[PDB]
Amino acid sequence: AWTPLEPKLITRLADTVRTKGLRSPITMAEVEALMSSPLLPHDVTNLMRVILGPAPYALWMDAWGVQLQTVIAAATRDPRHPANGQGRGERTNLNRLKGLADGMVGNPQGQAALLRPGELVAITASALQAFREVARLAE
Amino acid sequence: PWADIMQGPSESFVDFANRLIKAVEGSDLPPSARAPVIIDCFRQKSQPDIQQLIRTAPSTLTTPGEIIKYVLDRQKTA
Amino acid sequence: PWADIMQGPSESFVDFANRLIKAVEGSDLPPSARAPVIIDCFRQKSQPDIQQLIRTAPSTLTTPGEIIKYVLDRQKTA
Amino acid sequence: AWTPLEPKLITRLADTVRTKGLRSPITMAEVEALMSSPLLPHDVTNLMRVILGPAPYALWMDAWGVQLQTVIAAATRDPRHPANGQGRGERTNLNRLKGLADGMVGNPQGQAALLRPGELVAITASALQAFREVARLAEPWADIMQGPSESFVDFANRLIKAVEGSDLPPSARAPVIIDCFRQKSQPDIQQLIRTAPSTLTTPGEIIKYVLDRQKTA
Amino acid sequence: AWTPLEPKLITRLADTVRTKGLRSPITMAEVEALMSSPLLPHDVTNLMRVILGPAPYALWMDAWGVQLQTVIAAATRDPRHPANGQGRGERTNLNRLKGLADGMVGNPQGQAALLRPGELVAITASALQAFREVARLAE
Amino acid sequence: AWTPLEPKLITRLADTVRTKGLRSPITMAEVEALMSSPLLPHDVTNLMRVILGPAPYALWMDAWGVQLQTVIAAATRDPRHPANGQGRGERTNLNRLKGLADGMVGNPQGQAALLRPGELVAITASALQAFREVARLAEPWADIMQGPSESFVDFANRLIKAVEGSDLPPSARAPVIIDCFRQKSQPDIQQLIRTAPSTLTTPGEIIKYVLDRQKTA
Amino acid sequence: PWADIMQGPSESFVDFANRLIKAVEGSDLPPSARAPVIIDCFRQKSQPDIQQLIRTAPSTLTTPGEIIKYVLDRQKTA
Amino acid sequence: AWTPLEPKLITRLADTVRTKGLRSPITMAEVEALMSSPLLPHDVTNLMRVILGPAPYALWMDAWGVQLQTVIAAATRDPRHPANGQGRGERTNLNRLKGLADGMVGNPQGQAALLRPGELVAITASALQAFREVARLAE
Amino acid sequence: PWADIMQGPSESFVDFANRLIKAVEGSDLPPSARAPVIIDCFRQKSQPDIQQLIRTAPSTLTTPGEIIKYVLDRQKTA
Amino acid sequence: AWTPLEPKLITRLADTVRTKGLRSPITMAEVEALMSSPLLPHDVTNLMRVILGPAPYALWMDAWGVQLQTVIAAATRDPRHPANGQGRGERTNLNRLKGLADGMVGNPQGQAALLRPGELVAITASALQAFREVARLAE
Repeated sequence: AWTPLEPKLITRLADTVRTKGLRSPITMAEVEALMSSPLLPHDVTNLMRVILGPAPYALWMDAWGVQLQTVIAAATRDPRHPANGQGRGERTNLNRLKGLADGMVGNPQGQAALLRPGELVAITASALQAFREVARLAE
Repeated sequence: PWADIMQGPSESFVDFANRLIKAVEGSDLPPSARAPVIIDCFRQKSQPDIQQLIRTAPSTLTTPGEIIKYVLDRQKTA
Repeated sequence: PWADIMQGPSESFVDFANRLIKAVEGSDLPPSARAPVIIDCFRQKSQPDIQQLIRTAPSTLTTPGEIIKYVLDRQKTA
Repeated sequence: AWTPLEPKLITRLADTVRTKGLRSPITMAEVEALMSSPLLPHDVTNLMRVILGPAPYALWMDAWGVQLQTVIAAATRDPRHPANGQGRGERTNLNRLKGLADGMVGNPQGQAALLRPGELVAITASALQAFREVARLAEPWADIMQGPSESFVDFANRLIKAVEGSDLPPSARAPVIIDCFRQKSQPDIQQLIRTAPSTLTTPGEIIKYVLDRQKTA
Repeated sequence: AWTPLEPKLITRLADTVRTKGLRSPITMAEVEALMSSPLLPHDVTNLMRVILGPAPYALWMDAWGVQLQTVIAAATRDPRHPANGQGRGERTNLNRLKGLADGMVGNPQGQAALLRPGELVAITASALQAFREVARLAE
Repeated sequence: AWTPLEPKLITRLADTVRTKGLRSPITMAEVEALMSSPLLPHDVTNLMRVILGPAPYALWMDAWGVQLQTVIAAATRDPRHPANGQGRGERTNLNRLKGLADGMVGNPQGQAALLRPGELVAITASALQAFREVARLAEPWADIMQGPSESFVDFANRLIKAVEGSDLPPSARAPVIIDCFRQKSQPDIQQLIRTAPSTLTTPGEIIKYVLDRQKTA
Repeated sequence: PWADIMQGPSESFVDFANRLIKAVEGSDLPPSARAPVIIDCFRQKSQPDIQQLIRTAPSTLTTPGEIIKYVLDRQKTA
Repeated sequence: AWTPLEPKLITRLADTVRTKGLRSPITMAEVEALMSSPLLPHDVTNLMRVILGPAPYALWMDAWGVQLQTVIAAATRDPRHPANGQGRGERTNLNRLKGLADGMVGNPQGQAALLRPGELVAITASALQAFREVARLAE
Repeated sequence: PWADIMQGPSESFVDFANRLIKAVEGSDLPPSARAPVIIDCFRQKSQPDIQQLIRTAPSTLTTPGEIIKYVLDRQKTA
Repeated sequence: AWTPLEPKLITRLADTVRTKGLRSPITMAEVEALMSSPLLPHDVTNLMRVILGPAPYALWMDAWGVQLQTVIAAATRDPRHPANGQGRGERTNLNRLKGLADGMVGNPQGQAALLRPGELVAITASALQAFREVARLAE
């Protein structure tokens, strides 16, 4: 069952990003805090939509896609990925990682249903690395 | 109005990009016409130093995020 | 001292690169830290004409040899 | 059956050659137009007599003879020439090409009777090449500088004109035009081309770059 | 059989380009008029040699080459090009499009012999787009 | 068994590069001399480390890598490379060419053990081409004029030097040198070349003619 | 009159050749006597610079067209 | 196997040519000395590039070509040339003499592989005669 | 003495040729060595105008009579 | 039987050539006079040796050879030459015309023996034309 993040925590994090900036160690610590439980693509996408401005959000979408593509290359380079399965029918496509696959587009409940925990942690680590890249790039 | 947005002589590029993307996405354009308009406004606005910086791009930039990343990399620190 | 090396107003770029690479390789840095330091010293030293020449590089230069080749190609003949 | 070319077209072509000259691309296009159907030696000879002056006509007769001789050497080097035949009795002599053979001297009807279509097209191509040679001969790139007040498109036009209308091989024009853009074209544009973050490997690309980043004045 | 364009029409078009410029709608209409029948590379090349100055002609050669290269990329991306054939032996090289192939260099008759109608219309559309680019660039 | 190059020869070559430069024909001849026997990656790497400065050494490492990559592309394009073998297990990776493979890093003896003679000659030719590129890069023909007081042999020397040490293709140097003799080389020699009863089709012939008929002064 | 035609001090050579060939072909000479007369008039008229240029011809010129080509090649550009 | 000439001898010969000139009997003796073993086209070409200035080098290239052409005329006038063979497949073209043939351009090892000793001695004698001509011509 | 014969500054060429052929044929040379000597004396004597006239001969002159004919044809009338 | 020309007439003709020159109509008339009877190659050769200087004599030898070669070309182009015969064994070689054939070298008696009257008149006309050429060339 999907539970959304508190809008109070999200508002506090957005104001933190607004006053301290993207690169301060306190901001990265707060992001790591709100990045503790494995989030669904819907959660991370809406979170970055709210806390980041338009141009940093575009940059972050780009960087997140690139990092997820590196993850999928490593996944096709190793059939023992915690997102993959043993047979070929469990291979994870980027539509399933970005939340674009069938039964997931716009629906967080179905998303949480079909996604694997390894998928969730890989998406989360990818999003964190992308946030780091964009923060280092913006300023 | 998006078509009246210019990058000021003293304004940074991320502020200009934020303002432009805001005004373009919060307008009456169809959703499928925002990215090309944002790109072509980056190219024709964004005072001639950044205009020439985008023009002389050895790679082809086909997304506002890629243009923003390229300009932020190769911008004249000042 | 490598961190005190500047490209003189009248000095050519190959002499500056020779002096800098000499002082960086004949110093107390680890072997795995010489190339990034040489690159970042090319970018911040090497008086602002060459600084802007390296900044506006449509390609990403990730090696001192590549930076030297690029600068030697596009340098202002004078 | 032989049909003469219209004297109206010939008069228009003669006035074109008179005003534009021998080497203009419009003149060469007009000549190619009036050189569309395979002409008999009589037709081409009278055409060049009318459109060309006396001295260019002498030069053209010389060049046409030389080109026809090269054609006849290639013909004796290959018995499968569209002007030749399979047996030795169809070998084509220069008297038959220049219209000097028996039954052809001064008579265009007999000419059209005995001549082959391959003969006609070979004569026509030879005459066209001879016209090109004489035009290039009848009327210096390394002395061209961009004046202090001259714009860059005028300088580029003048330089490309003088380089393409010269004695260089076709495969040596682009590098020469580039290296002349770089060393001529007074030091402001020289430094503008030198500090090009991209590598420009074509005169068109150099022209586009310079027109973009030029100092508006 | 190859028939050349009238030098009278070409002279009128050249004077139109000389007085009105490259970008006027009347000039583009006149070019579209003289671009009605599919032209051989020889025809378009001589036409642009006559109507355009030296520097616009260089620019136009560049642009025409680029557009023809895009066409050849689309052709290798689809074996059903009206310039291509079904087998691999009918694949169209840029030497055949620019008129540089064997049996075509300098000879318009042989050109008209070996060229396809799809080849002709593709060359013509490419030349028109290149003219538009150069006209937008010159002024 | 690996034998090192003499440090005496290397010291002499280093001083040659120091005094004559990288591009002199004597320096290239000396490099060809010390590039006679097929060298191991260790040998060539240390040789270029000693004879070249830091920045030319960086440039040379870049160029050597690029040329070796072209070689490996040709090798994967032909399974009959003298460095390759017949089966897929003998395919040569760039780690084996640059000396980075297993059992070779820092050890010249093991290097000489595992390397093939075809590998050695390919590495050597690649290094020579890279040296040529860097030498041409480390150190304008269309701006050369014959001074009012300068002799003609000095002008010809300067012009041929600047034309051959430039970015032109090899097949475009002679026509450019001729056409620069004709348009530069102040109008007395210009008219002397123009009024040549014979056709001069080579820079040497033009130089001989001008030296014969020049105005002694 | 063909025998009164001289190349003026300022006249070019192609104009002189045109005028001379016109006056010789539009005259009372037989057809078989025009080429030798045109050649010998090129040699004796055509002011002494071109006279010496034709005289010192390493090849033998036996046609008005060949003489015109040779002179146009080796003429003093001025 | 190809062995290059010593750059020390070449430097000494270059300084000899620089001080004594091209025509002194000591210079011709030194050239005959360094012209003792049959040289490959690469060797003689680089030697003349180093010891001669630019204009004498152009003159020498011309003269060497002319002398090699005379040699090839004598070779087609006699099938028993030490450079030729008995059959027609061993006839020696100027591309093989000037080092321009296939497998020889820029590569001295392949040059030494395919060349005949008669070819080498003919090239060497031709180069010596060309040097004599240019020396007699320069001063 | 044949090897001391020079063409004077004011002397014509036929007189010089007569004098030279006389002195060469009335000397101690073998009969098979007179023609080459006469040719090589025409080339090196015969003051530099005629020297250059013989040098720039598009054809190869291999006989004293042919050289005399060529020089008489293309000589500078004065 | 061979009879030599009078040295008195030859001396008078030589002085005529010395005072009037080679091209005067009186000189050509005198030469035509002494060219009346068909002369043997010996006679014409000695006559031109005496009346002409060294350089005109060289020119005349050249021109005489060329004209005799034209005559021999016309002779091989027509087997009915008054110098030729009907069979192939009477074909006249240039050694027989110039007096170089066997039994003729230096001997005027044998010359007069073996030569034909057509041969004599052809040699004489050739020598006259050569004299005209050289006279037109000398001045």
